[PDB]
Amino acid sequence: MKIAVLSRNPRLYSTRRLVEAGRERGHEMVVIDTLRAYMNIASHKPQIHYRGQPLEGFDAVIPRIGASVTFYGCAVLRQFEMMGVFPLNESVAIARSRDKLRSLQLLSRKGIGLPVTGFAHSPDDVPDLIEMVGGAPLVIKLLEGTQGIGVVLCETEKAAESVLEAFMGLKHNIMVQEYIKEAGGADIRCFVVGDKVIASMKRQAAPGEFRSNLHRGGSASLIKITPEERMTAIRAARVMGLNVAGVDILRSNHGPLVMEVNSSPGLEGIESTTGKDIAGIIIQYLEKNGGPH
Amino acid sequence: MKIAVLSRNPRLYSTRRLVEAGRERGHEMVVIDTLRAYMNIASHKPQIHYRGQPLEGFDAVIPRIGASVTFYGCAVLRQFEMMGVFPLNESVAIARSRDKLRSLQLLSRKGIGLPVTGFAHSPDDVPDLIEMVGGAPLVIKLLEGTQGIGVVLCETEKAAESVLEAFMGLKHNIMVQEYIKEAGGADIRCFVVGDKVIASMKRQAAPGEFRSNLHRGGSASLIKITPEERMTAIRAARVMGLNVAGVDILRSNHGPLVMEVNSSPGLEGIESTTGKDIAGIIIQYLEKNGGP
Amino acid sequence: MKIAVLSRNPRLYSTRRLVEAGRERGHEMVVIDTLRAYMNIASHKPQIHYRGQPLEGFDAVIPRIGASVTFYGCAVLRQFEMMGVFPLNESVAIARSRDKLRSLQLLSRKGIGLPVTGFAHSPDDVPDLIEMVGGAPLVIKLLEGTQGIGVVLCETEKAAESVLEAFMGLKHNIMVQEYIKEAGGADIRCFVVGDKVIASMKRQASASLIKITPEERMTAIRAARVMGLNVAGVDILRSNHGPLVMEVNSSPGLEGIESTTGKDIAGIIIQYLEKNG
Amino acid sequence: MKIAVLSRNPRLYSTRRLVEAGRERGHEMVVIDTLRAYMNIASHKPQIHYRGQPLEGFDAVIPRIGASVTFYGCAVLRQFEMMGVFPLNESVAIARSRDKLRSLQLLSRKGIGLPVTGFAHSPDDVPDLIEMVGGAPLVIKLLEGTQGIGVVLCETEKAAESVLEAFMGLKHNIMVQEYIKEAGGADIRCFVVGDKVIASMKRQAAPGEFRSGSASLIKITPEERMTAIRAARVMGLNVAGVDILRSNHGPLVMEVNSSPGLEGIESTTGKDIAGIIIQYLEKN
Amino acid sequence: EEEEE
Amino acid sequence: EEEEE
Amino acid sequence: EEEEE
Repeated sequence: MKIAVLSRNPRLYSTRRLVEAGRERGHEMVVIDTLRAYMNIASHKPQIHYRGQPLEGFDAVIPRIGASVTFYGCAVLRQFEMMGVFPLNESVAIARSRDKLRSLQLLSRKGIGLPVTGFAHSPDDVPDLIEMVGGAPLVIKLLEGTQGIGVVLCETEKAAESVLEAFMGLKHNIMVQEYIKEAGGADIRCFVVGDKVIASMKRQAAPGEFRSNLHRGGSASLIKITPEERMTAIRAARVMGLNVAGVDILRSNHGPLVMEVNSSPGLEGIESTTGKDIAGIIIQYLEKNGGPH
Repeated sequence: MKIAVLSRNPRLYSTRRLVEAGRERGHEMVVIDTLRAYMNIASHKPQIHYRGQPLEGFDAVIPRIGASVTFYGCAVLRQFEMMGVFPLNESVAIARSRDKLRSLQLLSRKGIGLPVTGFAHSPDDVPDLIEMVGGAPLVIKLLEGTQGIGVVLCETEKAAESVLEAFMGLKHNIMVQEYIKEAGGADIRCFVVGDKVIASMKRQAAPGEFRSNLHRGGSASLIKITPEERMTAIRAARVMGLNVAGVDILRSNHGPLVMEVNSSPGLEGIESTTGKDIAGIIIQYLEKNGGP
Repeated sequence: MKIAVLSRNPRLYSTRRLVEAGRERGHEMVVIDTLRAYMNIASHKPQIHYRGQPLEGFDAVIPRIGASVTFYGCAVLRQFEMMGVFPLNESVAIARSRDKLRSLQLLSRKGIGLPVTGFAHSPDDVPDLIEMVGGAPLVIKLLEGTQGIGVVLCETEKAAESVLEAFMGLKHNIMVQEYIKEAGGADIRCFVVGDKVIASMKRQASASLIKITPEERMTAIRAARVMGLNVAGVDILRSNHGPLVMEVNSSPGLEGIESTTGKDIAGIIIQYLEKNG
Repeated sequence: MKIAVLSRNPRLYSTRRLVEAGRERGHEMVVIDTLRAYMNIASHKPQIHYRGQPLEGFDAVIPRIGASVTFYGCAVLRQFEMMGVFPLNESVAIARSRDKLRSLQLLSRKGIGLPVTGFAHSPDDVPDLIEMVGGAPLVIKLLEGTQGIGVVLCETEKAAESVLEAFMGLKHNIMVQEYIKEAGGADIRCFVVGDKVIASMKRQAAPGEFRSGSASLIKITPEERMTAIRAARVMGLNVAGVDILRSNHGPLVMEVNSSPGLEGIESTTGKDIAGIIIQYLEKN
Repeated sequence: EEEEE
Repeated sequence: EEEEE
Repeated sequence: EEEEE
């Protein structure tokens, strides 16, 4: 196959690995800087130009579209789709998953387990908002369109009041979530490909730090997920309309809660912890669904 | 019916008129400032709160969501939808129509008449992009997410080259379109409700200015639209998944070209020119589709 | 006199009233939309163009420059100054007063009464910062360049810690102030013209008449003179350690102060221009 | 001496070199991350805290304040000044030089050579603006507060019309300058320290690109030397990078930078510029 | 303006 | 709102 | 290209 990788940086671990895995398996892997693609949007002979030349003979495309360029990245991916190129993940599904407000409302509507969650912009009654979502402690996220701007743990009512009053001056969208203390600072990352969790890991936040990013100084380990967690991860991806997704899960007293559904999950954390060829499994998915058949 | 109007300003002509028309016809009309609504998205206890109290007993909602607040406005509308309230226009359709790049690609795919159009962000070969869309003169539109920032006539290849070089590294999305000179600064606004154009007007830009917004100080007049324009306006709305839409059309030498499909069209221009109760017709649509 | 009013909106109460007062007193009053003025700086003779024509024969200019357009507004005012036009308030003084951090450091250096105040951006020791300003309760003000973005009461140490942790990495400048609870949500607006408080009002969270102390009067006048402003709104809190200056505004509103006192403030401003231009 | 360097990154060439040069010459050099300094504002015993402790016994401070943090950086520098610490460049001078509109108006008023220059935001008559500054070709700069956002060469009247119409929708401040074509894409960077040009280089833009690309040694004219020194003195700066174009109307100042880079000038001239800056602090 | 497009 | 602070 | 220009 000839496979396009929409990535702004070919040196990134995940882009390098996808290119490496594709080439091991006899594919022509071409990294396309999403923002340097330009297009005529005619239906009748649809083309994408790149550095003065048309892009031709592509069988599939792997979108690694950064959140800051979701609109333009989805336009380039949509064009590939209109030209009959097989997308690892569909443009409509990536756009949907990058709208955090829409994602939560959809998962909620489909009975996927979520933390109690509230939305606000300029509420007149902050105490009412805090009460609605079950009070402190709660996690407050600032959203600007398709991007997360900030995250704070507010341990007390007065801390939540102050953070919300502070953030109301930024005219951003505000997410309020119950803090799941019973998880003890651990979460499960499930790597979903088709109707399967192909790999998972436990991320433990350092004592104090509530954020369990390896970027935020937290440790990772192997984990055996429950059949319910496995089904939840697969359902969350299918509900979002994604073939490949990172799903983050908290073990709560009300069962598994989905924290995040990522359309463009990192490979570094999951590969170094499990030792699995995740890049390879993704290439295999394209062979079985997008290639000669 | 009890009808919510999602509008940031209840003094705006269109919001006032929708409230007026609703009340004439025996409905309880409540203007909700979209940004002052806050919500619990819990499936076992879904709520919309507003000024310390829950919102209950709404039959329908009229979204008047400004482009700058599309994400939050669509979240408030989506919540109303999940709670069984009938939306004049669906959240998914409003979101789709506000993504100008996605809108054009969809209208193109469905064979709706469009100006020859290109997209770019940081193109390495600007002359190739300019050639692709048929060369100068062309119009350059600057997009930041769900908002149009500018519209610029480039009369020459070198003017197009300069605008594109300037905007490269300003992190805007760029639309390049053939200039429809033959329109002579006029466009047609078709007001679509269900499968019908219920009203239309010609907007003429002041001599010199090519951009023809009544907002930008241009004059308006009656127009008899062609059967092709009528069908194009209706199809554009249906393709976008909108029940109520303003469709802006340019009369080109290759027939009518769709410029804009607006999910929240103004009533002032169209009502003062046609004399028609547009607000009333919208309320009637809600009665026939959302109420007793 | 021919007097320019740099205002983006001629329908605003303060701009309307300045135009009205000027015309009552036989002056030619012209409202110039600050952002629609364009200028040649380099060349043989300084000029300002507006709607295709040069601006000529202006004796004085009243700057009503909004905080969001401080840099461009000060460039237009500076150009008027270079052309020999008398400014109600000087460009350097307006720029200085719009830099809240610089304003506080100057007022502090000159012994003007201030709330105990701290500055931070990305402090490594938040508890140390909170202790420095006398601990909770304290007020946190968020600044982005020449604009105040929010003002927040943090009643507890943990609320102050959470706001500061939230704003760390959001690239705002942070002011931390002792909470003046004893003011009971009231402040004094003193309208200063030359070396005089010409009018004052109490604002409660509604407005009312107030008799200011000789110390408040002197503080308001000194704050304006220290900032280098001939016309200024000075906001004062009545604290247990005397009057504290909260704000020195180079472009104070007339609506609140005029409707409460009944005084021709616009007229007094025009009078100031007559006596000094 | 004990010398503070206000720099957000101690690994940067210029900050590393200033630290290196200071230590060679027996000074205690401390890199202070400008944004991690926090302060009490009070005239009696004024102090700056950093990582839980007060900053004490500083003789001088070298401000390397990035343009994005001008307001906060100038507040930290102003505090050092109030505590009697000697600033390489004064806070008022750095603030002044970062306001491009104010800088040009001051240099113009003091008879420093400048390109013909216009300012606009929302002009109603774009053709009039273009005519005022001598028509195309002209260079159009976008400013947001204390930061330059974008730079465009407009070769024709119609290109200038289109760029100005485009940028008028961004609600930023607009600079229009005559294009100095006769410079052939070259400019002179003069490194000024205490009323002397201590080093200079010619920067040549790559063929096509008009924005400076390769560097070389240059012998500056006495008029260029005087222009660079006067521009710095007018701005009130002891240390400044001054960029000059050789025009048909003599040397024109393009830029006065309060925090000039050392990498370009040092690698081209081979001079210990960091050392000369340290020497300036020793003498003053 | 924005809601009346 | 702004020119009357 | 901020504190090194």
